[PDB]
Amino acid sequence: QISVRGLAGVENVTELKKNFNRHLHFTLVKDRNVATPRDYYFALAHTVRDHLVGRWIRTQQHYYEKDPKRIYYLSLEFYMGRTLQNTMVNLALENACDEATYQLGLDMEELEEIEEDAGLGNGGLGRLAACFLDSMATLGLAAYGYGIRYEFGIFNQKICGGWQMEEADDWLRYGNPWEKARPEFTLPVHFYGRVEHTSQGAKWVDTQVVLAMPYDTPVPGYRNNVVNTMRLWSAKAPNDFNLGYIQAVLDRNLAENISRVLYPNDNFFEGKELRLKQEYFVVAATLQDIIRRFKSSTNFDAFPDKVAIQLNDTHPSLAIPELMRVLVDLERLDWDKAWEVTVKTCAYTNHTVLPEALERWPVHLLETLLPRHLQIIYEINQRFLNRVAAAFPGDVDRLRRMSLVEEGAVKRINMAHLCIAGSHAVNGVARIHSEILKKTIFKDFYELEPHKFQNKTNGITPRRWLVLCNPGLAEIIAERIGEEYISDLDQLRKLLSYVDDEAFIRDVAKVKQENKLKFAAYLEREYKVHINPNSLFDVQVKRIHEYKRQLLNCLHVITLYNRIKKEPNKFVVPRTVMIGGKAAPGYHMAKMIIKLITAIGDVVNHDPVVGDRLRVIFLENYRVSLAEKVIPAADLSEQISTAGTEASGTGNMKFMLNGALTIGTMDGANVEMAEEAGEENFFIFGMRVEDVDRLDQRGYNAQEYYDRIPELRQIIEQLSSGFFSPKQPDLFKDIVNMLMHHDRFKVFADYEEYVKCQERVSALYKNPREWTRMVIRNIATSGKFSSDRTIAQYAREIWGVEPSRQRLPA
Amino acid sequence: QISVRGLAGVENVTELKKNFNRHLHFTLVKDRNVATPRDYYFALAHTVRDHLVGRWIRTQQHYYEKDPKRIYYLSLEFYMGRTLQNTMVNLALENACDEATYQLGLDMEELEEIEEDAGLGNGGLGRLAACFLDSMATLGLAAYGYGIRYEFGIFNQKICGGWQMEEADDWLRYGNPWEKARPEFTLPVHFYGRVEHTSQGAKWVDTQVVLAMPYDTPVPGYRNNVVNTMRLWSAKAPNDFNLGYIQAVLDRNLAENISRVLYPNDNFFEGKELRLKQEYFVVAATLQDIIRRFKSSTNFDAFPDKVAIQLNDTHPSLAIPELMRVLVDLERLDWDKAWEVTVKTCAYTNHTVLPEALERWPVHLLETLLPRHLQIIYEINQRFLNRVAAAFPGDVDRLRRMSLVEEGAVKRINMAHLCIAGSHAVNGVARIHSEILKKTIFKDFYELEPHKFQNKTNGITPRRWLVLCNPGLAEIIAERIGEEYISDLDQLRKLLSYVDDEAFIRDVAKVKQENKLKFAAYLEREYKVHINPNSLFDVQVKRIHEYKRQLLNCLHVITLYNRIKKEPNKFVVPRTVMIGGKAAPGYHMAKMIIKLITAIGDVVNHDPVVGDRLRVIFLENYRVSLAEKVIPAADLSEQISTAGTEASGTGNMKFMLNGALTIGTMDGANVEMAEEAGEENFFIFGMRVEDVDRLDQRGYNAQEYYDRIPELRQIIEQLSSGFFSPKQPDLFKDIVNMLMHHDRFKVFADYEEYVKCQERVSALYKNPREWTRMVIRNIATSGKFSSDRTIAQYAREIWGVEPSRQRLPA
Ligand SMILES: O=C(O)c1ccc2cc(-c3n[nH]c([C@@H]4O[C@H](CO)[C@@H](O)[C@H](O)[C@H]4O)n3)ccc2c1
Ligand SMILES: O=C(O)c1ccc2cc(-c3n[nH]c([C@@H]4O[C@H](CO)[C@@H](O)[C@H](O)[C@H]4O)n3)ccc2c1
Ligand SMILES: *Cc1c(COP(=O)(O)O)cnc(C)c1O
Ligand SMILES: *Cc1c(COP(=O)(O)O)cnc(C)c1O
Repeated sequence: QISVRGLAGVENVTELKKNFNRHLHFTLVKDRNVATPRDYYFALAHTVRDHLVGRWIRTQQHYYEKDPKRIYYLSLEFYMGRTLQNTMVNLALENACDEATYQLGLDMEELEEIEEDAGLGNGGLGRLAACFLDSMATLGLAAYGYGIRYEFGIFNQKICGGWQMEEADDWLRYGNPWEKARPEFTLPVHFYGRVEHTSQGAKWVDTQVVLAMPYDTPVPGYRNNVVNTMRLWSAKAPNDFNLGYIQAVLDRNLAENISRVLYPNDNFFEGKELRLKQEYFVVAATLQDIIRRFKSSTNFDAFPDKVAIQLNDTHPSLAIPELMRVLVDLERLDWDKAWEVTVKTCAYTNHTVLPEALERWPVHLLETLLPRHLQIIYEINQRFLNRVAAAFPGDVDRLRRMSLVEEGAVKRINMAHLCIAGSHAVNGVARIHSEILKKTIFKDFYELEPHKFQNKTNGITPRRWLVLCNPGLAEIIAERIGEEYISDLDQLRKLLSYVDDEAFIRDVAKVKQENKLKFAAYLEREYKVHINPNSLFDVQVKRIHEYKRQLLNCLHVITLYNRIKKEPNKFVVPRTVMIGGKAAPGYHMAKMIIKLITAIGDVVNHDPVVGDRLRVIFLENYRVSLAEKVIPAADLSEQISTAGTEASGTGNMKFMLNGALTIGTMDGANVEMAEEAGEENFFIFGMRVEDVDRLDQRGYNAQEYYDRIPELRQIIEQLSSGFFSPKQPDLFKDIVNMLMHHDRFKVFADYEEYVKCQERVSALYKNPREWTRMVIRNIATSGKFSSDRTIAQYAREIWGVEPSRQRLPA
Repeated sequence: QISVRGLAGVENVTELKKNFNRHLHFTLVKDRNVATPRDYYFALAHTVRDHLVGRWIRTQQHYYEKDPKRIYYLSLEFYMGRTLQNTMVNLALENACDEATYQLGLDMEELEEIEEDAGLGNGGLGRLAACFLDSMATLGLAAYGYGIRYEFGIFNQKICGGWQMEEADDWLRYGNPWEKARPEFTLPVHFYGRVEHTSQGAKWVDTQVVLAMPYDTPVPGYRNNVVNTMRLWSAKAPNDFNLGYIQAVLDRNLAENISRVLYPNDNFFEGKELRLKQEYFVVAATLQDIIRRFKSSTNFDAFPDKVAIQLNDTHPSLAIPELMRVLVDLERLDWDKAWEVTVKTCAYTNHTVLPEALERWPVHLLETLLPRHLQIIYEINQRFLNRVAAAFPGDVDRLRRMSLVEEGAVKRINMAHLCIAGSHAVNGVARIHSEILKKTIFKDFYELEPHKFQNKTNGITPRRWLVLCNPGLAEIIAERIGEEYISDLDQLRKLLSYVDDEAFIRDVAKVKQENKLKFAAYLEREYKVHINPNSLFDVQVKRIHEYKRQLLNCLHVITLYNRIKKEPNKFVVPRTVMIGGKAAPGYHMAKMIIKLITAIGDVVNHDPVVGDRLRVIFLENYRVSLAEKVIPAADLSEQISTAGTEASGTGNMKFMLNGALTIGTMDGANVEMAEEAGEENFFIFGMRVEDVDRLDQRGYNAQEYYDRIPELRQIIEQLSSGFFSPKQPDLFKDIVNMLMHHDRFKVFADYEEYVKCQERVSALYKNPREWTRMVIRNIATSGKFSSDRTIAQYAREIWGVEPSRQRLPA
């Protein structure tokens, strides 16, 4: 049908049909009389999987023969979403599979909707890992993602009476056709025990053993026949575990709970023992696998020439002392040599500066669970502080600030300090964030070792986030500038030559309108809600957190409602305001924010005077597959975190690539997006980082804003008095009290500029031609935000390897 | 190579090779450079599985179209063993697969040894269910086996310092290629709650729900292209289960524990709540599936014309009140009509008379777990006793003896009484056992309803238990009388015409000698033990239980040792005495018996005066795959239970078919085996049932035997004084005390006759020609003990269906 989806040749279509029928019969054990739609989905998935396996085997053989430096990306989260369509895109099979299934009397889009998201992450951090795997394969790097195969991923969100309810995400219930269990590479992981000191050195003895069983998932690159591996570990009890008899077998569940469930926190450190076990489990299994692969080509001097380990925040920070443990205790390297190898092998990426997100583990927990690792950490600390003291003699407060060990009621280990000490490179994830690291939280470390500190601005894969989710846009671009941009996104700059082309302007606007109609129809069918598709689609989708300021958006929505009620017969640009995202189950204020959004919706959506001029919709169960539907349909992207809090953001980039304009603060990657597009093509408002600092020095007093802004005062009175909760008048008192007295994120301070800026958005939307010209200027300058650019920078500047766009043979 | 293994045609061999390579590449994702032997096993299993699926689909379609009466065999145990070789035998693929694998450079026998036993039973009861499934498919019955998919089957037995240690049987660790998950037929099962009485009738409300997910395994018939289904249920928590958040997800394990592990008891009722949950789980899921299939062809009058439910002991006895519950509470049938349907649908097979094996559930457990079922049981009881009182007016003691409710400190439900009341047929499993049922434990029931009571003597499948495990014997038989006997075992009678044929005598003896050499070599390789293969192989393999009298065998072994020590330079027929079997983990005396056997071995096997004249070997981890190796190698089969205790036995039959002579009591099916072969061709000894009864009336006094038999007294003194446990002199005091004062199974009473009978065995073994002639007379008359004969009798006399040997089209 459309060119970017590839060729549907007669021989390919015939072969796919015959393999589809083969899998239906032999793999699924069904015929066409009893087959369900889910059976047809599986028959297609197995058919497509067959095209991966030859390439997967050949890729891994190629790495064995050439022995390149291997890159190991360690993460507690990989937010993969669905695999079927992405695999077809990367193998150039989409049109052929569409035709094959069409000839069999089936609709491939319907079959795609049956697949479960692999929801093994919380949001941006986990999704970044997934984009990165795609880019590493597309750039021909010998890369492996290592994580945990959680039985239950991020919870499914239901809304009941306007409140979030959680249910378990039993994503493996029907099977996962993409993974391959590799029980033969099962490895032991040790916990508890104690340390014995012999004449041979230290020995970690009397431990409890849990087995780590790997499951491998293929990661195809874009049309280059490279298929890399994501290896995820699952916890298994040994067969003699606890071995009355029946209880001993039932108690195997205690060991196997390590891989049972993803902790559903975003930017919040809980400090639970089970989480620490997960972190060690992934590190310990991964490092043994790394060392095994290294030996199967004594001389650990070459280890950093053959191995790079990238730590995705501090969650796998135990890799540093575990590598030391293996090299010193088991391989018998001297301490100094082991440390040289460790530092040259490891690099650390920081993804947040929020104090509540930083991992600080109590010493008593580490002492019980990982006694040898605690000894190694103390020795690392003593040697590190010896260097600090030599560089800054007499600066005793610096020694306490830089220590890996924090004093207090409970002593804790600061895992970020450990990562900096044991890594040859430390990076932030957007220019402003990397600068904040050097100026504030890691200032002392930057002064000791300035050469370590780098920036690597985040990116997104244009395969999933343009070609897959928005084929109509991909196609109209390809008609003008060809297909090369899909693996070289900088080529989108060529679209600046079409900003005054009437045909291109029309086509850009038509694709958006089609995506809006398709999304409006999705909302009616799956959720029985009716929206005006000629309205401006104003979208804020991301996890619910005070720093992301969904509350500021709520204040604007109420403002627009109150303005309509005051002058009902005045024209206003119609909007559909859509907010979605999950709250962590223990985060009370986040749950109250969800309830506020649905309560505003209950009033606004049923007021006959408003009509279809304003609708407020809470999008339930926001996840990767829903992002693929709503992002292409958006007109306005809300990126409104308090300056200095969103380390980068990546949703911002997805919206830019898909033809939405951005309203946002000068935070994270928003700064660089505005720089690339031109500030005149971005709706920038609010305090800069420097203005937030100036308010903090004087002291933030929310009452001042309340006193001076009548429109704001009206909203707070409506919230307090029960206007949005008539049956429960005090329902929102916690929200009002927080805004008025304890607001760390200064919602009222940006209210006036935000509302004024929103008025400018409305003004531009009334001139469709000029709106669309501005959109073109955004799409055309989005090239920098390809994760292919990001990964090429990590490769050259951190890992010491050269990317390649060359194809392996088919 | 050998004819009974089928044809190896060039086209078949070529096709198997190409599919093997296809599965290695696409299914397993390996090439020949990295493939392990386990990978080759899986590639072969998938290749053979492909030949089943066309037949499986066609068989189930055929039943849908013809709508025959369906037979549902309900069991808590299916002791299947390995599937690969059995599948090849039943599809006539064995020689073709041997050739195909040979051409690929692989040894198929080595690959067969990689497969795990499906150990989902304890012993005879579970294995009988497996033989029965094979016979039902071979006889073309529309039959389904329904059970539980235990995650952990019967434990793996290790012997450490002569003691049994248990380890978990993690049989699913590498995957099971034979099963197919059917998550689409998942059904809810209810527990706890309470009963509400409305004007519409009773309602069971406020229940906890567990989901039952079915896994289907194909059951191929012998060369008839019929493939039936074994459906096993696995427990799953619903997604809203317990829905802080993390603990709620972890606590899903409480529901899922229902299918976690097989209770490892043989003939011993423990009475644990988890076991009751297992029993209801299997019944409730199965009955819904049955009713669904019945409706998918209001009128339950035809239900018993389309459905038969066979209850394998009382373990699924809750099927009776569950069927009543569904018909009365949900379908709104009147009680009397529902009862008529239930009785005509259900039939009960009893497999034991031991008092400690009979299920008697406390009322307080049923009241909490299954409150509606308890109400229905009480109503069944009241109506049943009303009939008893009308038939035997004034007989108040009969009313108390026959009640389903037993009075006492704790009130209990007698599940056997429930099964008799609610079934149209009740059978025992050997003639003597069925007679015991009518004369003793069910005498009252027999007097009320004599027409209900039947016999169905047990059998074994000649596919697994001759063709598969002893191809050399199958072949030499086929050379004389053709292949038809494999599905018509009565044809073995034709071998009586060869009892004086010198060539046949030679061949029978040669096959035994080959099997003995092969087994002697297996023992050296896997267990580092050396045996004389010219010795008489004296074998007792079965679960360890006081009633089976492994202790009587021990007394004979010590007797032979003491006789050698007394006259070292006298000739004695050399023996290798092999004893194997598992003890239930909580059964202390059974564990002590294992320790005694290994302790006797420690003395006997290292005495230089004995030499290779006597060896005592404990065969570790006895299970179906070990039975297939040792049974063909045996000369003497030990079947020495106290008369009246072994309901049938089936190991006895396996040994008879494979060319061993039997030493045994007139117990269970031993009576019928002796009748078929002629008493002159059997080594019968000991008390008959009537003699045991006479001793019980006078009172058993073990001291009398001790006082009168010097050889017995010497053994007891050796045990007591520490001769077999020099480091721990009192180790065996519990055994001595039991034998002398509390022996329910009268070991000393059969000692003299047993030893004398063993002397006659030795005498015959010295004349190989006459030994072999007697063997031929046993093999030739073993036809009655085919499970095909057993199943044909159930079909005609209980289920009301006609067996068929006709082939479905290929
Ligand atoms: O469960 C926990 O203990 C825990 C603790 C901290 C956590 C921090 C994060 C986390 N830190 N930074 C992040 C996000 O990472 C993205 C990719 O670079 C950034 O675009 C985004 O601005 C940032 O908020 N997520 C996620 C889960 C966590 C879970
Ligand atoms: O775990 C329990 O509660 C429990 C209770 C009773 C049990 C009884 C048996 C059981 N009863 N009879 C049997 C065996 O069934 C075979 C097939 O008909 C007979 O050949 C054999 O003589 C008999 O002992 N096993 C098995 C497991 C049990 C488990
Ligand atoms: C991209 C993405 C995120 C991150 O969005 P931000 O606006 O950068 O927080 C979160 N969740 C999902 C499902 C995503 O696809
Ligand atoms: C046949 C068999 C049994 C039953 O043997 P009996 O001697 O009848 O108790 C027990 N276990 C296994 C593994 C079997 O094959």
